[PDB]
Amino acid sequence: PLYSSSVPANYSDPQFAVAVCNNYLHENYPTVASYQITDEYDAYLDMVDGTVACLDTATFSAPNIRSAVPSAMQNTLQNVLIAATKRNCNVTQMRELPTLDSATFNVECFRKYACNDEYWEEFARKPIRITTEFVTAYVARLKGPKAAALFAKTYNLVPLQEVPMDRFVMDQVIQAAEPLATAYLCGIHRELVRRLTAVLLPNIHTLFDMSAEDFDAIIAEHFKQGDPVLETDIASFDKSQDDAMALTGLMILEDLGVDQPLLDLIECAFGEISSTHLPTGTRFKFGAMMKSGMFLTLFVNTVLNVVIASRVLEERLKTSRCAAFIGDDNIIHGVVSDKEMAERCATWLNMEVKIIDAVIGERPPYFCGGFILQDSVTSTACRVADPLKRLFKLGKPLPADDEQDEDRRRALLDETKAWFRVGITGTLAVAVTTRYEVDNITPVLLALRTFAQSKRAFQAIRGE
Ligand SMILES: [Mg+2]
Repeated sequence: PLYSSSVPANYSDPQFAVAVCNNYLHENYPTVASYQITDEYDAYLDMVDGTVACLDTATFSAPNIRSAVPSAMQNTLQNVLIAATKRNCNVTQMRELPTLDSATFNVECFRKYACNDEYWEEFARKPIRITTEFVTAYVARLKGPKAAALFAKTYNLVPLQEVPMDRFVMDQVIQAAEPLATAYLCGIHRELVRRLTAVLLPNIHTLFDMSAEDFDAIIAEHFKQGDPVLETDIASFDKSQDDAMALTGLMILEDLGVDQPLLDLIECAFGEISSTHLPTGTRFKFGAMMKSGMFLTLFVNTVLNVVIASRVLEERLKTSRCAAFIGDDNIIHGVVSDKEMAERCATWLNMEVKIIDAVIGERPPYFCGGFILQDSVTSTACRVADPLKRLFKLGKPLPADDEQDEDRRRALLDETKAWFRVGITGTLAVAVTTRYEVDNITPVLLALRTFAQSKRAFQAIRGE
């Protein structure tokens, strides 16, 4: 090997190197984004036990749906912003027209089979704008009612008036108004959840604001013994290899009121935390700007989940008694796959999305790391967390944290209460054996309940 002479050069101060690295990642967002963003997402999802339990905002959107399946998030928001730049510029159609035709057809299927047409005109003439009242109530929910008074008087906020954009973005960049920007983008997610709920048909449910019991009420009413349940597994399908998926989410976001001034605010805010790469610290800071992007990513992922179901199922989704969506997980009641349905899923995404047929009682439907089982005493269907996935998750080595250990124990205590319902334990062990081809899980249910009983017993999981 013949190498040319290597002569390196450096800056006079390490702080100049820190700023250069942060400025580079800031200047090249959203073209590239560090995988530490999605890695911080995964660390937060795994900590709070799944997507539905990842609701800890000041104002959201009785425990939540807790899943032990490890998270593998992808920066869907970054790809949406990339599609916004390729659309604002690049008027030259470099075969982005077939991407445009595909995304247009996706929005067509989404509207035809999953939506009403009542609110599209209102959202077009009234884009999403966050008012002074929300951002003041947002800070009041965190730092007290008085700190919200200083919040409004510091940034000169007028009551019952939309927060002017010139207060936190100019020349863009967040101009030292970090708590105002974070407050604004928390209201965008709240309005996006409210507006999506308004357009979706009543038989189509998104699990943003839904407790475990409130979701069980929907399951108990619509899911009976012998009822077929369809499932579209999209977890293995990467959205980045479809520019139409990112363009589809962008169009639906725009259809909901995310106009160009809003996208510029979103791209500017999330290009700023990409400039918080260095210094790293010892652990993820788990900030509110990080959470806002996770929820926006989760929102777009959930919408694209409904889109995929709308195009594949067509009228079968519209006539379904009950269809639930959150993240990439979904169940659709009373639909059995056919040849024309499996073909549409094949010629569209190849063999990247599968169709799973399940029945209440014999082939247990799976949803958010849990089984849809029917109680053998009340004959009412419900969702029961996967005990095998919980056992796998409990093997993760963790540093000592007495507060988080109590949260993990109380979360396991709640899961064991559902496992030992006298009408659940039998059919649960049948479901685990049916799904995983393993031996009877009941002795593990016994052992897991031992750990959850007391704080002293939970210590045996970590040991000494
Ligand atoms: Mg549109």
